[PDB]
Amino acid sequence: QTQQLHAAMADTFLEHMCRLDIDSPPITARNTGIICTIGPASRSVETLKEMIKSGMNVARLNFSHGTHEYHAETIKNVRTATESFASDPILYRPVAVALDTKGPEIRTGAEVELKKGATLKITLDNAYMEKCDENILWLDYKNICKVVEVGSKIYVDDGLISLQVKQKGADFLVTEVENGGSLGSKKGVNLPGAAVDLPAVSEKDIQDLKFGVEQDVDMVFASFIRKASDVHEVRKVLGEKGKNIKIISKIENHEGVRRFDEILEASDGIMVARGDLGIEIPAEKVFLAQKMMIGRCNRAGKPVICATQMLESMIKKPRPTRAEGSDVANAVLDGADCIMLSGETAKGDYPLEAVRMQHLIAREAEAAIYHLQLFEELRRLAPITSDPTEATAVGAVEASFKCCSGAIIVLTKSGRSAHQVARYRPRAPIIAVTRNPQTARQAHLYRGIFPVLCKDPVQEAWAEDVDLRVNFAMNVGKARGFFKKGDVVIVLTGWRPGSGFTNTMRVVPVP
Amino acid sequence: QTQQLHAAMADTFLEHMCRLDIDSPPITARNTGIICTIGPASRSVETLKEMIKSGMNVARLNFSHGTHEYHAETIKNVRTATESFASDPILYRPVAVALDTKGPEIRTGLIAEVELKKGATLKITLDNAYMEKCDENILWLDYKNICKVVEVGSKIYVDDGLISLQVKQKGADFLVTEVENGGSLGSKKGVNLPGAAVDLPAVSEKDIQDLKFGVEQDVDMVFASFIRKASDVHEVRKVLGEKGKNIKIISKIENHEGVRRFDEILEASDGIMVARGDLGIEIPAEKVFLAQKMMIGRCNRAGKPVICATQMLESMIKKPRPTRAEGSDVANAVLDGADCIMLSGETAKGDYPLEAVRMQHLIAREAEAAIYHLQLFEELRRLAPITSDPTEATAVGAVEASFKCCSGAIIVLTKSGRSAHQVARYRPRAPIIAVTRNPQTARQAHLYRGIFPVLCKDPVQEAWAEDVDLRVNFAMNVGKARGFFKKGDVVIVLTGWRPGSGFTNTMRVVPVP
Amino acid sequence: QTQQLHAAMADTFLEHMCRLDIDSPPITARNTGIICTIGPASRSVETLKEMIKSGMNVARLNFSHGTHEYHAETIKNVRTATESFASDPILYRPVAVALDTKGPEIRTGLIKGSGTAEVELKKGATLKITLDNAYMEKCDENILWLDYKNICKVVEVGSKIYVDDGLISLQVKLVTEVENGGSLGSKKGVNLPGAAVDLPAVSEKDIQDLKFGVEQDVDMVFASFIRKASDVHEVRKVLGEKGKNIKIISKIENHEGVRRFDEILEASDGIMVARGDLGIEIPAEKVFLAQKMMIGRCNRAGKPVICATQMLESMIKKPRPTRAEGSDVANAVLDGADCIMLSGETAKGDYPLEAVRMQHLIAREAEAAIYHLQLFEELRRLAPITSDPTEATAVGAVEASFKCCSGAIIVLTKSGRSAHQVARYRPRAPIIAVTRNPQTARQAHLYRGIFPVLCKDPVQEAWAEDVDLRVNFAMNVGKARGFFKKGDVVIVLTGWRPGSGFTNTMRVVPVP
Ligand SMILES: O=P(O)(O)OC[C@H]1O[C@](O)(COP(=O)(O)O)[C@@H](O)[C@@H]1O
Ligand SMILES: O=P(O)(O)OC[C@H]1O[C@](O)(COP(=O)(O)O)[C@@H](O)[C@@H]1O
Ligand SMILES: O=P(O)(O)OC[C@H]1O[C@](O)(COP(=O)(O)O)[C@@H](O)[C@@H]1O
Ligand SMILES: Cn1cc(C(=O)c2cccc(Cl)c2Cl)cc1C(N)=O
Ligand SMILES: Cn1cc(C(=O)c2cccc(Cl)c2Cl)cc1C(N)=O
Ligand SMILES: Cn1cc(C(=O)c2cccc(Cl)c2Cl)cc1C(N)=O
Repeated sequence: QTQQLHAAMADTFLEHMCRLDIDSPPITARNTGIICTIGPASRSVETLKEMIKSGMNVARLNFSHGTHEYHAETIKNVRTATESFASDPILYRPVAVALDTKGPEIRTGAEVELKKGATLKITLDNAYMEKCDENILWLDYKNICKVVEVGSKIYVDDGLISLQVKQKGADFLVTEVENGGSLGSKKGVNLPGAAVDLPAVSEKDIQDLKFGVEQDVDMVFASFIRKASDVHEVRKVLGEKGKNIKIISKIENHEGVRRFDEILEASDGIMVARGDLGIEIPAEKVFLAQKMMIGRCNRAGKPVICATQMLESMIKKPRPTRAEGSDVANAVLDGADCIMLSGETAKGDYPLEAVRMQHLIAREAEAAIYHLQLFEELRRLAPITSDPTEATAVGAVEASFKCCSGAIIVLTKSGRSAHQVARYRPRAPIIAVTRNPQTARQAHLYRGIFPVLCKDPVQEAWAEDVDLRVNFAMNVGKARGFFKKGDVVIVLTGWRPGSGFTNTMRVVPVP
Repeated sequence: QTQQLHAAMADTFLEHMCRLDIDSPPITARNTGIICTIGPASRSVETLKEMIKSGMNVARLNFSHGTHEYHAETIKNVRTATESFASDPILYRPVAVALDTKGPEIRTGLIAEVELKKGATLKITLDNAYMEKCDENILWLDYKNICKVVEVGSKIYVDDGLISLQVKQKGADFLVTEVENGGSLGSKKGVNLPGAAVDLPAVSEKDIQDLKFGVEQDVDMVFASFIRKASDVHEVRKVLGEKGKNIKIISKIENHEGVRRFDEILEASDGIMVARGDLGIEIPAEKVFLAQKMMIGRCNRAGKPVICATQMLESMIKKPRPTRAEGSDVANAVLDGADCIMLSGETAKGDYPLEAVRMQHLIAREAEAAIYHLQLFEELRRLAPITSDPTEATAVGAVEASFKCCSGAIIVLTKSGRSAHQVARYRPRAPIIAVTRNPQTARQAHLYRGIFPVLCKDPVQEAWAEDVDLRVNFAMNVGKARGFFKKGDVVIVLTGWRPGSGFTNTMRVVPVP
Repeated sequence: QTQQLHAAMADTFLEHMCRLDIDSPPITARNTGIICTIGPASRSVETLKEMIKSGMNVARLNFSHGTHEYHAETIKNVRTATESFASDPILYRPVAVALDTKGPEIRTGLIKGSGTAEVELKKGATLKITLDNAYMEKCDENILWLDYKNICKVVEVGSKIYVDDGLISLQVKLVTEVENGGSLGSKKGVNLPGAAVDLPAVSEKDIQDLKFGVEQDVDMVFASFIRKASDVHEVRKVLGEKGKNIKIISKIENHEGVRRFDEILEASDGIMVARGDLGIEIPAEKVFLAQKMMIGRCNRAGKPVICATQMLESMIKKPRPTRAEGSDVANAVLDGADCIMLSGETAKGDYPLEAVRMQHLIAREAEAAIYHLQLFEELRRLAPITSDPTEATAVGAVEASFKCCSGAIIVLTKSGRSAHQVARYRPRAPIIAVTRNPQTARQAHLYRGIFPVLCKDPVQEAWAEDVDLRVNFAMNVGKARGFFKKGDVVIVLTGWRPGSGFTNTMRVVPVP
């Protein structure tokens, strides 16, 4: 059989694992979104066209480096490459734009070798900003000594250098060098366990967010989110003009993990930013934090992105390591809506191969999901409500499993009716048909959603305009190989025009 | 607080049982069909009007005794009482007519009675000179293949298992038997042969005659007696012909053979009666429950109606309240998954027939709310096959949707019954309001748990979309008047894409106006 | 293909039901207790010997009828028939004695002077219930007397008054309307379901009867109409020091008792679902809710539950039961009732040995039909994770007994306790409880699974010899009763030192 359907019939989680078959081929549809960071290796129109063809859904722009001119030129080239496929709306793929903020930073003020088990004093004394050595160190954070206790740890430069504070004061701390390594200039400082009172948006962040509103970006990946106030501050900065732009909170430290629930409720989605998280928490604990956040986002129905070092060896090599193949599969198996590439697409030698590998692994892992347990648990956990769209969404997903459907076709203006289908995790691809260009770009955040942008003019009778939109989605799935003529599909629509009225589920053969 | 909703939220079967609460009131919907047997206690037009008000759905006619003229007058009385409520279509309840066959039987001859002594020796003859010479030593019976179908050491029961026998010696013409249980041996008494593959025909010559008579009398269904194998149901269907092609055949499972060959019988039938009366005569009386829960579960799994039957409320023949065993039996049958429950002597000949119908209605309604729907609905789709039928996928989608929004009802437009029947096998908590213009469809829909059939008598509109909207709004009126929901509750609506039967593919989540 | 093991291997509850097989025979062991009420039909030592053989575990004495002399002579005859098998301790079956109390009953007077005279009542007639005590022996068709003096002080006009197991229904318009007629007899139960009857918990008759129970060495008390936890505490304090080891089973018989169930159960030693009175006090259609609630909560708490009343009611006059009756017995066992009961079927009926036998047969077929895979998983999950070694041993023993499909679980016990802890996890395997305490042996019949054996062998001086003597005694019992043969595998529960509270040892042994 195909698409692990023998494993799909299994009575237990263990027997499901036992029946996983490498000779069982998957369907064409790949459900997990792929976020690629664009930099020097993948910035040209020519490379970006191939990036789309290899399977990029979201172009991430990291505002830790680079000016507004560099980033606008990148955004222009993304759109140039995307709109070159716009002549055929049947085969057109919407490509999202994401702004990743720099965030609040703690920085040090040429290599000095710290001895393993020596005395290093931190200072706030401003004349030692060019005078950093093995005895004296300066930081740009001014409230360091209040948020750090006696015996608290201080990490410098990606956690390569670890200090531990022996005596606390007001203008100073005196530490002990626990992990050594060479100390340098302008290097990142992390504080594990602490509740850092640095602002939610920096002064750079505010200008960069406003630039996001100008450049019509679809989502904000917001760095170092510690609490619900922080999301609300990003939201306030985005204003009324940026109010449909999704805020994806990056969970990057202990405080963010501990306050996950208030952050999730305030945000439009989550990034497991494992890079900084693995600097701030113990590296053996990052998987616990990953599975927790993915689980709870699956429970809430909000997007979750797994990020950082997923195919890290692909920067230099054309094949990944076996850890890396396993990381991508297990993130998709956990339930991550999106998977991310950073230096793999931004600076490395094989960006096209890394996108391809993420596409190949995800499709293979989506087939291996135990939907029998998963649909049972998601139903049980989600409450009894009186929203008609929610009842329609769960009925559609139920119907799709009963007929082993080719797709669930959903008409949507804002995204939501399709978002509500996606949260019950069907096997069948969700074709979200929309006239709204931002909705089509934002749908890549949600597992299972295959967004199509309908460019056909509005028909004169409303029921006919709905049928035309359903037909357009019939034509897409036939041309992308999702289904053929006479395959049974699920069709979701509503009773009147406008958002909020999806109430109608139809089971139809493809004409 | 209501309809056992706290118990419904429980994570285990045990905690579900622990949370069952006597101060948690059920909804006014009662889902289980009540089949009342009509006889001398309930026959008049006046009494039958009260029977429908008390909650009768199916009037059962037992063709074991009584002339065709007598039975047709019963049927006419049923229909007169039923049609007295037709002036209010919103309040009108459809009433089915059922024909229960006599079946083939083995009878004794003529003695006037004698005395069978316990531990003594008796002799069976097929010799027709001893036909009217039955005594305490010699017994005649009317089934000539009896020596072929029993072996040595096997049991023979006489007079509803009052007298037990055991054959010690057998011949080609005759049997020699020791008396196991003593008792009064009378004339023309029933004979059961436990464990025997009896070769009595599917349809007897009296049964042939009565089956064509039901076609003439327009009966909705047939309760066919003593069904042992697939070819037996085919014979019933053959005898009914194309004139009776829409009449439902419910097989009565009455012996060991019918129980053992259950899967082929079920596949050939429209539904199954657990005919416990004769079943406990033929099989040991402590094994009836095993056969009850087997047949109910398989019928549930197949999606075909199952009737629980015989002595459900027995003491109510003489008494106005049932016993505690009787209360429990009706409850646990509904909990097992029986689509219909039956009354025999309680409504045929007993002193309190209205109280018996009212008691089955009160017990079923309570037991329907105590169903653990969470485990049941989970198990029902897990055992359901993946097929490409649009209606089947719509049905399960509708039931899923109904649990998610705790809907007042699932409103189904149906021509032949079938779309509403497909909903019914997934066991929703919500009542299934089946709207039909077909009168028989409305009558036969009482066979399936959950279904509340309404017969629309408003004429066909010219625009079919308006005719669909009229029938949906009619079903809204019914549930409002019967207390199923009120304005602004959310219900599930099932329609199809074109007129005609077989096209139910549209599920809508709709506010009550 | 035996014991419904095809059914046992099902992955769902529905498929377990589908696989239930009439040609799959059960084991010889019957786990559910049978309590028989002894009256005129079962009184004689002759009938009582055949009761024990047909499967009686507990003799119930109903003190709503009869004098203390009648009951003492009944008790003596129970003990004569029980001790007539004491000569071989391998084949001796311990028989418990239960006292069922009268309680706060309301009863009618005598029809025309006698207990056995009956009048006929018709639907729509009128009869006047009076309170003056001259009419206490000349009750007829017109005038009735009842002993509760505060009858007018609680009820209203339009309230329903039920006489003789709810069969005669009246309605106060006291001048009443006969809602439901039938046969009216002498000294019949009266119910007032609307009323808040302020009759005392333990009446003066109850005190004399409870005193008598202490003097006659009864094993348990079935206490009538328990409303609240302080009713249980009142019976406990009436029994005192002298009756401290007598178990208190609280009969739940009205609406208040159901409502305050959790506080009753924590105070009691066990529960009776007293369905007869319960079905008049609450709507009869709600009895099964109340039955399954109580059986479920008692299974969850590990305390005994008895299903009682009209389980085989037609067998008072018939040698076979109705289809409802066979279903009720099965479903009560399937629900999880530790004991089943017969009342008038064994007390006064024409076929009393056939009722005991029919309960034995149905229960044994139903015990095979238990979906053990779901049940044990649910009982484990709802068990607290505790620091008690005895609880860990018992649950390991049950788990081990499922894995080897065990012939028995052999448990040495002083007080009953270690064997009770096995019983609450519901194994398929019979629990052979070996004890030297004879009261423990009688009281163990309250718990599903437990086959109690009384060791009459003297104490060996080395303690490990004495332990192995009791283990091999139990081994001989199941060999003699056909529970297992030689080479079959049993579970043995013992402890690390003598005295109660130290069971920590689970052994998986071949039968020698
Ligand atoms: O997901 P959203 O934003 O509610 O959009 C769903 C809406 O789309 C429709 O199917 C089509 O509406 P339009 O004709 O306005 O596009 C509505 O009937 C339904 O309410
Ligand atoms: O249950 P059945 O017999 O398939 O009938 C269901 C049919 O009822 C309808 O909803 C209405 O059909 P009619 O207008 O022919 O009565 C159809 O669209 C659907 O196919
Ligand atoms: O169930 P109880 O009363 O705790 O009895 C179990 C006790 O019985 C024994 O198995 C045997 O002890 P005795 O030798 O004192 O009878 C103990 O090891 C164990 O503590
Ligand atoms: C093969 N596989 C399948 C799964 C799931 O489908 C699954 C994933 C998340 C939640 C829930 Cl509830 C489920 Cl069931 C996991 C694995 C794995 N990690 O090995
Ligand atoms: C309270 N109760 C609830 C049920 C069921 O819902 C049920 C019935 C049949 C199959 C399946 Cl799978 C289920 Cl879950 C049974 C009882 C009972 N017999 O006591
Ligand atoms: C056949 N049957 C099996 C059972 C049980 O085993 C069972 C009983 C009580 C609790 C739990 Cl949790 C379970 Cl699983 C019930 C029936 C029935 N009532 O029909």
